[PDB]
Formats: sequence, structure tokens, C-alpha cells
Amino acid sequence: HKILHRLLQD
Amino acid sequence: KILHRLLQD
Amino acid sequence: SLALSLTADQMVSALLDAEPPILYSEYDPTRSEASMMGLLTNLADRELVHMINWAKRVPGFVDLTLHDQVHLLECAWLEILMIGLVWRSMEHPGKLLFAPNLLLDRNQGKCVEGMVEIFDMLLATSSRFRMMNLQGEEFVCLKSIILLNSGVYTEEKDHIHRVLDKITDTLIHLMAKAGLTLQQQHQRLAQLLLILSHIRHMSNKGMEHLYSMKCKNPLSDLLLEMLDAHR
Amino acid sequence: SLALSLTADQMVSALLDAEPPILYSEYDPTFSEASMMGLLTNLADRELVHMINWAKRVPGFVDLTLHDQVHLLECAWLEILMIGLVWRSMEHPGKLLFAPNLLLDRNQGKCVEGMVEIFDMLLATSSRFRMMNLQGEEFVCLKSIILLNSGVYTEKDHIHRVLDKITDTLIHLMAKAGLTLQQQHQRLAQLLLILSHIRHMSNKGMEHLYSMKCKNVVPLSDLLLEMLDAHR
Ligand SMILES: Oc1ccc(/C(=N\c2ccccc2Cl)c2ccc(O)cc2O)cc1
Ligand SMILES: Oc1ccc(/C(=N\c2ccccc2Cl)c2ccc(O)cc2O)cc1
Repeated sequence: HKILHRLLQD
Repeated sequence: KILHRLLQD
Repeated sequence: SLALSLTADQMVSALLDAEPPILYSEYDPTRSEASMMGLLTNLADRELVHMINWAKRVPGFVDLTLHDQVHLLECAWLEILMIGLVWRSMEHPGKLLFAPNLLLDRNQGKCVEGMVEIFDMLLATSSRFRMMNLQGEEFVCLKSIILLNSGVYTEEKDHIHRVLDKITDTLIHLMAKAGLTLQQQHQRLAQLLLILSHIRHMSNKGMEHLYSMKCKNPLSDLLLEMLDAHR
Repeated sequence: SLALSLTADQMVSALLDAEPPILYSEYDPTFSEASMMGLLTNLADRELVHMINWAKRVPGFVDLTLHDQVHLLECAWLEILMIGLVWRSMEHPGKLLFAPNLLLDRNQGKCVEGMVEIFDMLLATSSRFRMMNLQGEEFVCLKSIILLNSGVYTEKDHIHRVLDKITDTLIHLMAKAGLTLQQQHQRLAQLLLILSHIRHMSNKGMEHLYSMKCKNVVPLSDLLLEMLDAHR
């Protein structure tokens, strides 16, 4: 996956 | 320029 | 200064009568990347001539200087070709009607690099038009808006804005005539103009692709001048 | 979806409160091609983190799937940065306010290849905003419209329903400001047409960034790279 996935969940 | 020509013809 | 004096009905009338013809391709059922792009380039090259004479008939366009007329077309030519494409492809779901004898689907575009993306975007735009049940009167309005708007940011510039507002009133007049509520008029107007953002996007991507296969080999002398007007 | 239930006033209020902060650039004045793009890349990389959190606050955006949220941000991120730029640069004619401590004019952009064109376009947009006397409430509507519209062609009814809601909001703001009915759909039209130019400037920006990535003429961050690889 990508960084954007994490920042959108965190 | 072709465009300038066709814009007058 | 006759463009600002036209009524909404006279505006639509003028634009409808100004419509370019639907040109045919040279599609001659053989079974390639070279052939397909060659057909489209040839078609676009011939459509340009009609577009130039069509642009002359767009109210207010003539009032501009030669340099301004050139610049507006150099900016918007591929946008206009594309919105023409998605419009005549409207009632051919999953297909792109480049010409009456040239109907393509997503499977064909794959035989050219990076062509699939532009195809799906065009298909989506057409599907969007279909969903909205776009009218011809609205179409010829958007097309003329594209012409006047796409290069207006690169005593005169106020004239374009005055004409742009005129076409806006025309669009609203069309919708009010169709029985749409004032809320529905605003919303539909927004929905239509928001499409132009995507058409701009498709155009820019198209330019990149054309600039790619250019220095990779054969564009026409007119289509080259239109292309060197960007990057 | 609570977004559809919001009134126009409640819509504006939610968007105003969601506004990202105006960040600063790295200090110690002194502009080379490397230093300039360095500061802008650094600045953008930090704004992205606030943007992502701002997007979460945009009514209706949370209702989308994670994949949809990613795609919308990936398509619109440079547009959003740019409309932010021209907005805060509004009352600085001939200048671009990238940051309160980073105000640039057209002369500065020339020290980087192909940068002058995008600069002039940005300045022109800002001058357009200034001419129209664009309001903050209108700006935050435009920004959110960009977020939801720019990638919606690449569920779908929901975004359209939210897009219509913001249209109603824009009209409500104008009707409140005393604009006639005709003045309302003209101004609405004028505003949305800008988004076509913002789209164009973004696309031109993407090329330039993909260019300096294939030249190492400034090292992009890992998040900025992922955003860029989404437009490959
Ligand atoms: O050399 C060219 C120029 C334009 C196209 C093309 N569009 C494209 C332009 C660039 C990339 C991809 C596409 Cl599909 C196109 C041609 C005619 C028309 O009526 C509508 C069109 O959209 C084709 C070849
Ligand atoms: O690595 C980058 C990414 C974006 C920019 C940039 N814009 C550009 C992006 C590409 C080319 C030219 C420009 Cl001006 C920009 C940055 C922050 C901001 O608040 C607004 C912005 O417009 C800069 C560096």
C-alpha cells in the first residue's frame, strides 16, 4: 500500500 | 502561420 | 458589437446554424497502432478547418484581434474536438464515434501506448452527458464557452467576459424553458461547467501524448503549429 | 450522510472551521534554482499533511471508501495547493505568497526552467480573484468542489449530491450578499470556469515536477513521490 492510506486512517 | 491565414480566408 | 445585443433565442439560433459538419474517416476495414493514429490525425486535421470557420461564427469572437483569435484556438482546439467527440458518441454507450464510419471501444485504444486512459476518460464524459441528458442547445453553448474561456488568461479581455456572461444567461434561459426550477437551473449549470474541468484535463493529457509520438514518428503542418503552441 | 442534511450556513461554517493553517517556509533569507524548488517542495510536503486532515472535515468526503478518498486526493492535491496560493496571494498584486515569509514575483521564477509560465498563470488567477472580489466563503466552497470533482470520473451519485449541495451553498452566499438572480448565475459561472484554469495549471505543474524528478534537481519527499506516481 501507500503512505496516503495511513495518513487517511490515522 | 497557417492558422492566421485560414482565419482570414 | 452585435454579440451583446443578441437575445437568448437568437444566440442559440446563431450557434446551431454555425455547427460544423460531421466528417467521415478513411476507415477501410483492414485489421494497428500506426493505422489508428493516422486516421485520427487525418480526421482532426480536416476538422480543424471547419473549426476555424466555425469559430468565426461564434458571436463576439470576430471582435477580437487576430492575435487573440489565434491564441484562443491554439489553446482550445483539442478541447473542442474532444467535446465534439463525446457529444456525437453520447448515444453509443461504451463506444467513441470519431466518425460515422469510425466507432471504437476501449479494446481498440489498447493497441496504442497510454491511449487507454484518455479513452476511458472520454467514455466517462460521454456517459456523464448521457446521464444528464444533455441537449444540443446546451452543447453548442459549452463548446463556445470553451473557445472563449480556455485561453483568456494568457479593454479587450472584458469583452470576452461580457460574452461569456451572455452565454451563461442563454444556458439558464434554456433550462428555465425546459421547466427546471431555479434551484435545478443553478445545479445543472454547475454540473455542466464542472465537466469543462475534465475536458481541459483530457485535452492536456492528449497534448502530452501527441507531443510524445511526434518526436517518435506524421502530424500535419497545421496540427504541428497547434502543437508547438503549447510545449 | 449528514452532509446532505446540512443547511447552507452550516455548510459554510463547517468548511471555514476546517481550513488548514497557513504554514511558513524555512528561514534564513537569501535564490538559486536548487534553493527555490527546495523550499517549495518542503513547504508543499508539510501542507499535504494538513490537507489530508482538512479533506476529512469536508462534508461527505468521509462517506467515501478509503480507495475513493485516496484517488480524489491524488488527483486534486496540486490544484488545492494552487488555489490556496492564489487566494492568499490575492491582495499582493504581482506577487505570490507561498508563505508569509516567502513572497515571490515573476522575476524570481525565471531562475528555474519553465517556471515563469506557471508563475504568470498563477498571478493571472490571483488577479482574476482580486477583480471578482472573491470571498472566503466562496473560496472554501471552490476548494472543496475541486476535491470532489477533479477525480470523480476516474457510490458516484453521492459525490454528485454533495457537489449540488455546495452549489446551493454558493448561490445562498450570493443571494445573501444582495446579488440579483442574473448576477448569481453569472458569478457562479465565472467562479467555476476558473477551476478549468486551475486544472490546467496543475497539469502543467505535474509535468514540471515529473521533470525535476527525472533530473534530481531537488529531492522530492516520499509522500510527494507517491502523489506524483499517481499521475504517471
Ligand atoms: O493527431 C490526433 C489529434 C487528435 C486526436 C483525437 N483525440 C486524441 C488526442 C490525443 C490523444 C488521444 C486522443 Cl483520443 C481526436 C480527433 C478527432 C476528434 O473529432 C476528436 C478527438 O478527440 C487524435 C490524434
Ligand atoms: O515539490 C513542489 C510541489 C508543489 C509546488 C507548488 N507549486 C508548483 C508545482 C510545480 C511547478 C510549479 C509550482 Cl509554482 C506549490 C507548493 C506549495 C503551495 O502552497 C502552493 C504551490 O503552488 C512546488 C514544489
